[PDB]
Amino acid sequence: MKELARLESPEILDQYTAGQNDWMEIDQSAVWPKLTEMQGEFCAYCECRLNRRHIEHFRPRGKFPALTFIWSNLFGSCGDSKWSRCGIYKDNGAGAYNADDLIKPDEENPDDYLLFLTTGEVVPAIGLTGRALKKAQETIRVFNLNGDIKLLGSRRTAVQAIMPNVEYLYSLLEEFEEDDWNEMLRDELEKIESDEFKTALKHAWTSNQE
Amino acid sequence: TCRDYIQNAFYLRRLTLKDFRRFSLLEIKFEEDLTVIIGNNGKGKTSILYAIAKTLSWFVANILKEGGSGQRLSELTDIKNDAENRYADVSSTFFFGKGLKSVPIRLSRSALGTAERRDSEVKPARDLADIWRVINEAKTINLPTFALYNVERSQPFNAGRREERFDAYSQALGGAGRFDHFVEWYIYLHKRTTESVQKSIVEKSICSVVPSISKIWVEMTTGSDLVKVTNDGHDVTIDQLSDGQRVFLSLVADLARRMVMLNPLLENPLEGRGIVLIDEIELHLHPKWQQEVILNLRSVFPNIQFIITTHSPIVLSTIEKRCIREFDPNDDGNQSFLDSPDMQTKGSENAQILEQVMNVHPTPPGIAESHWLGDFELLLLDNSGELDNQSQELYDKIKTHFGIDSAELKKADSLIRINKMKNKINKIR
Amino acid sequence: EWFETCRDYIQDGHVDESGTFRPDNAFYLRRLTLKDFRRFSLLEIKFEEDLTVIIGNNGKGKTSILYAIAKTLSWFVANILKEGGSGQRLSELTDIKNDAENRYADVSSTFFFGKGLKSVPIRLSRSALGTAERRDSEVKPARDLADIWRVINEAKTINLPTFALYNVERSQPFREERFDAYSQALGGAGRFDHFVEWYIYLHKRTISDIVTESVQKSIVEKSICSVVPSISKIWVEMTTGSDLVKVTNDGHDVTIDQLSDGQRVFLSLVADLARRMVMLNPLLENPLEGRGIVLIDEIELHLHPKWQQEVILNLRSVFPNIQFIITTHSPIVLSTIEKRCIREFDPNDDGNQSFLDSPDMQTKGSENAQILEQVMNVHPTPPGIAESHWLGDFELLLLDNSGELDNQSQELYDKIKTHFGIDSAELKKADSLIRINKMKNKINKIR
Ligand SMILES: Nc1ncnc2c1ncn2[C@@H]1O[C@H](COP(=O)(O)OP(=O)(O)OP(=O)(O)O)[C@@H](O)[C@H]1O
Repeated sequence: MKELARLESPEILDQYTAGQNDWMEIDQSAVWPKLTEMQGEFCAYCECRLNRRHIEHFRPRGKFPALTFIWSNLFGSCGDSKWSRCGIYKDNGAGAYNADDLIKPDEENPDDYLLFLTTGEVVPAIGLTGRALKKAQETIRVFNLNGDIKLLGSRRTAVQAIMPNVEYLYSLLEEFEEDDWNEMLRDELEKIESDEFKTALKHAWTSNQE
Repeated sequence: TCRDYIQNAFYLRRLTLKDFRRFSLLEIKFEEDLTVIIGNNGKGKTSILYAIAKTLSWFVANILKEGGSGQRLSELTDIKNDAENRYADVSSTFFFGKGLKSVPIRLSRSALGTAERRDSEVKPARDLADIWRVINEAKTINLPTFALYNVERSQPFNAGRREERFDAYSQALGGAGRFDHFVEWYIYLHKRTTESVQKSIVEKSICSVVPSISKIWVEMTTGSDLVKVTNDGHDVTIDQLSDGQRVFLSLVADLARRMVMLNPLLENPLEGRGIVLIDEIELHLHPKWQQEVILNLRSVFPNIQFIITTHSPIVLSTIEKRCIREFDPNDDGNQSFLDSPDMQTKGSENAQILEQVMNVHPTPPGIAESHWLGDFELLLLDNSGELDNQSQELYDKIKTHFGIDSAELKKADSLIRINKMKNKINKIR
Repeated sequence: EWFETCRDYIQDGHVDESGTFRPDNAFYLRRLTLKDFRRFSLLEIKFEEDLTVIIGNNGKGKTSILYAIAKTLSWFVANILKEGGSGQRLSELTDIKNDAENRYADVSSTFFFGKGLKSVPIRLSRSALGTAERRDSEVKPARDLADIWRVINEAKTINLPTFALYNVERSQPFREERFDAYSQALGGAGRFDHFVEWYIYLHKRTISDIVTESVQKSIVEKSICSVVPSISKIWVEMTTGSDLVKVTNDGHDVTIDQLSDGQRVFLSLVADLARRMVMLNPLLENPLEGRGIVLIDEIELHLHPKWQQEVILNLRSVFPNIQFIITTHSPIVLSTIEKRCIREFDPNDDGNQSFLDSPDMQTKGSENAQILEQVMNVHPTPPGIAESHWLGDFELLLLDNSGELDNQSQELYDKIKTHFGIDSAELKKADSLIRINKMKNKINKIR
């Protein structure tokens, strides 16, 4: 998952509207270039490399018509559907999710609502209450960020692979002036952008900025 | 008296075996809750459970019939072939409440042609069993539920001899349970419908302990009464269930039926006392079921002792290290004790338990690729923690074989990064 | 003319893989479709020329698949045993999926036999009891294949395919004709007591030291030595007054009664297969390089993990040309099998699947916990053991006080110390957590 800056909208979208046409009728290649421009060759939220190009609508097409064809909601995802986490699980395995409850990663920062433990789990951010706290669990349940044993085993296996990295970096703190150490941490957080589960490795090498 | 202080634990404490089936002298302590024996595939552990079953058979014989002479040892098999003693003793101590904290027993057998008739000393166990029988006859009292379950329970699948109390002890020991008797008894209960609550208890028992099964009933079709379950949402008969599913259902249902007849006065007849031996609790089970067998067993039978053998790390990962009893790989040098594992097992990694408790590496050594990652480590440390042609080739091999997200590749990347930072800081320092 | 063409078509001759003969015209099950077949409402499966392992969680039909494959191989077995012979049929009371409007079951397997005849689309079907219309079985091509085999064999000795089904019951407690190798082939095979009886018999037959019985015994003994952890096997009669079997289990020289029960079951299976394959491959330098289809339900039954981690290291190396269809519960055996040779079910499946696909994650050479975490969806730690969660809660406590120790976190650390021990890896983790969070707090304080 990474921030994206959307750019010039494809004209083909202006040619297709809900009721007049369906998503299937659109030429995917007519929209693929623009996508490649904003997210490069990396998946938007669920963060594969795009060896398997996949176009997704963040909001489901079924419940949310009209906005299906609009440029804003077209992103990348884990891969071509032709599983139990990331995108698919919301409509199949989840229950009666109420839309706005869930956290949408393109206006609100996920860190303000949930953090990543070194055990590979994800829990609501400390100090959350009320509806702010409600958004935290419900993003875990609907996206099944924990219940999917494949996800828990990959997030955990990723952080645990670099936990000694956090040990050696931090233990050298006193031996080097602050300006030099912060540079080491800067390179450390630079590479996790190009690795799976960046937020999981972000909260293991620093905090969520509570 | 409160039914003679019976209605106080009731369990086994110790088992000594002297010149009995390769056991020159072996004393085993047993936990009131759950003991698990490991190390052998079930040769010496079968001997241990067989000796415990022989001991329990006397309790059964005397609770059933007055003066009943339970199973005796055999002059032909249950005596170490090479023993200057020329007799075999199977001694065992029991603990039954605050009063009678030590009920001893010995089953002795001497070869033919020995001067003294080395004789079993079963008087105190017989006395306790006679107390059970007499106080039960005077007033109904819940009684122990002894059972045995060996690898023979993996077997394909009369109102007088199935519905009358004390039928719970029939073939209770000796191995495979009487699941056919349970089937007939359950059909009879369904025909009758106290029987209602018994039916409900058995239903909840095998619905909760068995993951796949979610319901059980019988269709009373005219001319053929069938027992049906809901396996994975499919309404099937018992003949349709898989080997592991039906084998475990038979084990749990036989046990539950025995406890329901033996414990009529409990609010939950599954919480009655007993000593259940189970060879290879993991039989026909998959890792996911292994990781919950003992939790479910202990949940549905709150107050009962389990002596169960096993060879699965997932099973041990759910049991405290105190409960485990390790046979040494060099048992040929007969040992007098079974020490618990040094490492804690409950709540631990299955991989760690497998590596240390059982001496089984996390990755097989027969596969060359299995060693690759480890080799890489050494190679990195050979070239001053820096890449060379060999380590680069090994990294490429790991990346190609295991994949790009491969845990092995991630750990290789971490190793190279750590070593490069080592060298960089060494230069800086 | 025609007969010689057929004989050359069956007696395939090609040996260039380091002396390992391979058939130019290989018989093997290429596909298998199940329709209303006891849970499976519709299910396709593909197979490999060498090995295919089906995994599941006790309710995902794995012995059903082997049962169906055996009930379709029974027709080949029957029609190689006398013309017009009948094969095994589907049950009309159990083997049809109970939830079906069709009320009939179909097993449309298909076999590839050589470059010329690339398809043998046989099909075995049965309708439910009470259905007026009755489904037939498209067995004719199976009859044609078995008939050509039998006829060419009668006119000239022919290496026949070796079909075997080693199901679970091969562990439950329970002569010179070639076709005796087909006896109980698809059920009741691989019993240990049968094996010891047969091979004391074979040792007695060649005791004088003057298909030869000696060749058969030597070949099966080599199979035992090469695909089992034990390294030697003999019969000791001419000592002790009885006939006992002796092995070299772990470098010892013991009796087979001292062997682990799982090792005994695997030994019986291996010996049975070797005997059958040396009976059905008379014209062959190494009879173990013969063709056929062998099914093994729960190949790791009663085997200690240390034995599971070596079972399949030698199945293919000693039986190159036979299609193995195995099912298993253990990941430890999977740590020796490629993902190419694995098919898995999906937990939370009502049975209306469409195909079983290989694991995306390479299982060969991988950690048993990782290939148990992803392939089989089993956590390295029991979710029911509260202790396993302790470390996780520890993190929360630290983060609840700006990553610094306090009363509650210290109490939980004491609990971890008391339970897991001082050399516990969980304790090393907890110490790392404490240090990291403490000096993270210290960075936050100084900036
Ligand atoms: N006629 C049927 N109708 C509906 N469902 C059925 C029918 N027959 C079997 N099933 C289902 O098949 C399941 C058993 O299939 P199977 O025994 O092959 O599972 P398995 O564990 O993989 O096999 P095994 O452990 O013996 O190797 C039953 O639990 C049941 O859910």
